[PDB]
Amino acid sequence: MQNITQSWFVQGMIKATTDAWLKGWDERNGGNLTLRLDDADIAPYHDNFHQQPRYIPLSQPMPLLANTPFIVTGSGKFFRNVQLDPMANLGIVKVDSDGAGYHILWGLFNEAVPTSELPAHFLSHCERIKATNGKDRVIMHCHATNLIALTYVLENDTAVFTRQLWEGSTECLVVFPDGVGILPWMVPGTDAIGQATAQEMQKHSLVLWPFHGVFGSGPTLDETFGLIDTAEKSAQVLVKVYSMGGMKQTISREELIALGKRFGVTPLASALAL
Amino acid sequence: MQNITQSWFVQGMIKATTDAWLKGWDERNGGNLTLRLDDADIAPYHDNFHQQPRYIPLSQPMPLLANTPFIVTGSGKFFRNVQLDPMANLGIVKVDSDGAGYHILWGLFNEAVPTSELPAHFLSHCERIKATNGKDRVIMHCHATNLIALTYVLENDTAVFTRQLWEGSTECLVVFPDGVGILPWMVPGTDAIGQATAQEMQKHSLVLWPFHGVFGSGPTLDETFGLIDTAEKSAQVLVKVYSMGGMKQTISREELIALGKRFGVTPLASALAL
Amino acid sequence: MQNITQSWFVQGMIKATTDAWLKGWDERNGGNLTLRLDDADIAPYHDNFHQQPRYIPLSQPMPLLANTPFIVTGSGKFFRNVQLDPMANLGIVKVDSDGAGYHILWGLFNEAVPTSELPAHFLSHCERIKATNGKDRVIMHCHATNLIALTYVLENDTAVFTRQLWEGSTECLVVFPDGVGILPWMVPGTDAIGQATAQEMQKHSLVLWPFHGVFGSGPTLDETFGLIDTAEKSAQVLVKVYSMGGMKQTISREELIALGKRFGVTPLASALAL
Amino acid sequence: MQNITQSWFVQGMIKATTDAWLKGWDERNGGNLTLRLDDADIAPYHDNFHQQPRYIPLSQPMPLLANTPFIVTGSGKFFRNVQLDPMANLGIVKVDSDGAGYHILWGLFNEAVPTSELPAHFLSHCERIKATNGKDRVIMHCHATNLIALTYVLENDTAVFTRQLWEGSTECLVVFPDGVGILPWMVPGTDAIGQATAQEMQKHSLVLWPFHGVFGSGPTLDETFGLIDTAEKSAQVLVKVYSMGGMKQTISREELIALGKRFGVTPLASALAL
Ligand SMILES: [Zn+2]
Ligand SMILES: [Zn+2]
Ligand SMILES: [Zn+2]
Ligand SMILES: [Zn+2]
Ligand SMILES: [Zn+2]
Ligand SMILES: [Zn+2]
Ligand SMILES: [Zn+2]
Ligand SMILES: [Zn+2]
Repeated sequence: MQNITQSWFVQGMIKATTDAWLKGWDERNGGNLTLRLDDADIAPYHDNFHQQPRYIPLSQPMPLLANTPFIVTGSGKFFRNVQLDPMANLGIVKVDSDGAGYHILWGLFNEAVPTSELPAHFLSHCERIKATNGKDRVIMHCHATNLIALTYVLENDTAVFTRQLWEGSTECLVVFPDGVGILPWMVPGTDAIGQATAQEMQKHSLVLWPFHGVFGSGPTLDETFGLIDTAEKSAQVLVKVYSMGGMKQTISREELIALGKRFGVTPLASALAL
Repeated sequence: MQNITQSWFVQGMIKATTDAWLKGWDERNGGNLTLRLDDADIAPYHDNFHQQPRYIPLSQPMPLLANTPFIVTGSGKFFRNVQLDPMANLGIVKVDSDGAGYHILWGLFNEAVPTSELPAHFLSHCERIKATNGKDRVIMHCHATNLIALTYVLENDTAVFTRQLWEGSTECLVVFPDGVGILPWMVPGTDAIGQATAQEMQKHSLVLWPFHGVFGSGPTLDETFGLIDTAEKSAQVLVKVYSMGGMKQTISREELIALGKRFGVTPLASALAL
Repeated sequence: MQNITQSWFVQGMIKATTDAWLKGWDERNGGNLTLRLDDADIAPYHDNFHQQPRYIPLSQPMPLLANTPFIVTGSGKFFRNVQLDPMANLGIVKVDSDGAGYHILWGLFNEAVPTSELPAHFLSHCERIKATNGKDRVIMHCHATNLIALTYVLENDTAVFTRQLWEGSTECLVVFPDGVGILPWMVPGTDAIGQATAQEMQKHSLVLWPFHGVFGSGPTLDETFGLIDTAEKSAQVLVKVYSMGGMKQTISREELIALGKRFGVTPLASALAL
Repeated sequence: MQNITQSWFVQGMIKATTDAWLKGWDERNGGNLTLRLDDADIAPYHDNFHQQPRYIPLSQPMPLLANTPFIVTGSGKFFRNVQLDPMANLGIVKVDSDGAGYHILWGLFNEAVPTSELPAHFLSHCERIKATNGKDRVIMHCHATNLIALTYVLENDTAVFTRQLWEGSTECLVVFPDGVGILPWMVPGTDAIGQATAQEMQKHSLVLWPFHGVFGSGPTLDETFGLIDTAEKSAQVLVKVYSMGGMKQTISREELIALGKRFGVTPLASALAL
């Protein structure tokens, strides 16, 4: 065999965590990533699996996720180190036959566990599966610097914040026509913040945690990463524009409207004011 | 043989896309690149060509481009991934004997197609060929962060924007004496925005799409890339200067004039106000 | 044997210095790093040791550090070059049997010596050992750009500066609940500045040298590095926020309080004003 | 033999140009570098030398430089590409027996020539040799972004600009106690701008070309590079500070004075106002 570390999904996680670390998004253990897998993905690797897979209960039943494997970043683990030791810093987990817990099948060496934002991840997986008829496979959280910065400065109103990000790069509307949901600041790594994130994931493929980070959902690691990067690129242009005293001109409502029409996209109504 | 992936032009595209990705210019699939090739370039590689080359019609006849091969980035494809799988993310295309379409000869695996900005590219190739007696070979579009930022802030007037970029780095005038044309915001990935870009490519080797990006034209990938990088470096100094409250001193008209005279360059008149 | 250069600690120092160089933190010889080792670490390597180990006296007796080996960056040496020649740029030192000096056992080729901030390092090691019952092993100093910038702008008051950094990224409080101590500007590379740093290391795992850099203490190179990076990431968001005219909203006192309670952390009282 | 490309000086030039390219300092062909060599350096490589060495006259006699070899960047050549093809992008030159010209002994393939700032380089070499009793070996010019930005904003007065850079990082004074000279803007790539640069090189190891770049002089490539990086790091902190509305506190005159006394350095008097 090839080792599981050489598999597309372990390699994908290395690539996405490293690229996010490279962006400045993932200081310390900041940020986390989980990718839903199929059985067919992990089964060719059954023989490189854990001494005996450890079971951890879920914070709450998740019957939709019954029998679902994921690969996931570990709690306390640094994005930077994933390329260096993926088996220490990643784990392959598989939720049990009625969504009450999971076995850690591979990785997370030395009694590591899945990310402390696992409630946010798994609950958002659940909603993204229903909301996209199962197409989304990734939930990604990173501390995207400019977006975080903007949360101290822009009205934390889903529609104004969406609209600013649409303006700040032409493509943004096309990439995220549903906009970006904003939560109130919440204590992170809780069931409550994961429920609230999962609820906005019903409506947006991006959700901001003010003064903390962003959560995105996508069909693949690249597309999820690129969703975020697009939101963050815009934030970065906006940071510069605001720091230079603000917009003198920008993309108008009609232009954003002609744009979503050409791209066959339905833009968040409430963000279409002026 | 060596594989085509080892050829100077596939390697050049890997180098230029990767370097642009590295700059922060090419979030997601943002940005695109096409390079005009000669027959002599691709012919030594005829035997590594496509199962059967797929034909796609052009949006409009382009008789100047009859029988011309290009290597081009694919629609939806990420600059970041080109180094990883050039054949998935690039394609070698060759316009047919009367400029009505092209066959995809190599790459663009899995039914990918050339960039959705192909009208902008090919039309601008057409004008750059006439305008430079065939010396330019590259059209490059990227989301150059500081230049985009400046479009929210500087008067979107070709001559004032040119002049600011000349000021923001001494060399700029020498590198782009013809200045940078500015389009009105337009819906991208359209025939109309490609015509309008191609029209300004008559007069400038750089063209700004406000709130979106820049288009440059050059004789080689490095020179085209470096054209852009020079415009963007200046924008970057200007962003900092404006963010610090503005210029207290700058390069004067006479100095810009003595400069274009020493370098044997004829600077855009309308940008020579004060 | 494997060479000592292949050992976890020489490799760790290469990794941490290089990563800091990569961050922009360590222009020229700026910044320095020392890591406390056990005998068991260096002993398997006794046979690759120095021609004859050179003795340098300590600036003052340090009996707690009797018989303790460290690996340390060299005076005048660049973080950038460590990956290139670790034995030229690092040294393994071992304090003597009553804390009056050390022998340079390995590295520091060509009569190099340990960092000129060695008083700061060793004295802070001494206090961090007592303050953490011997868990901290690292002292790291770098010129962390945004934190330095903030020292010209924020009230240099431990509690206001701590509080701003807590606000500037949610996790900060959890990572450094003890806050960051601020020294008056002091002449660096002196016994006085090392005593003063060591004294604040009694109370904080981070200490700012205004208009110069930060000192952090940690159990491991990654954790020490990540402590710093977290403080600096926040500073970086704050720089952007202030540059955009300041905070419109931020994390409130109660939220910071609910946060330190969920994470089982006791946040610096004096920073809990409003 | 080993090839000359593997020699310490070709490797040093690759390392310094690449690192500067990496910093953002050397867009396009911007920036240039020349390193004075000894005969003993190049002689072990005599047998890998040019088809027949081409002679180019000097713009003016330089008898001090008679029989002196240098390795130098080529005109129009990109710092980025040096690591890729050093022999295309670098050249080894040797001034003739009475300082009237040089033979290109190696590199600069395809009729490339030494940098168009060669008057600045060679004249500054001449002054740095006299001013340091022959210790300096490097002249380095790059478009250091923040320093360039500051030239639009700070009074272009040697003593105020020096003083700001001293403030903006503690170490700066120690690294460049002689300060940084400022020229009036001049047309670059001229004898006049090289004379004027060479004249300030009498007094400073750093010289600013406003709205263009910086020139530094050093004993080695690392030390010259690090001189610049230190000046630029400070500029970068200052850019942030000014962009946040300015300094509330900074390093005082007495502190800068105690600093230059501890480090055995004699700080530029005129920069010691307040
Ligand atoms: Zn987080
Ligand atoms: Zn975590
Ligand atoms: Zn675009
Ligand atoms: Zn595209
Ligand atoms: Zn320091
Ligand atoms: Zn040092
Ligand atoms: Zn220059
Ligand atoms: Zn040049």
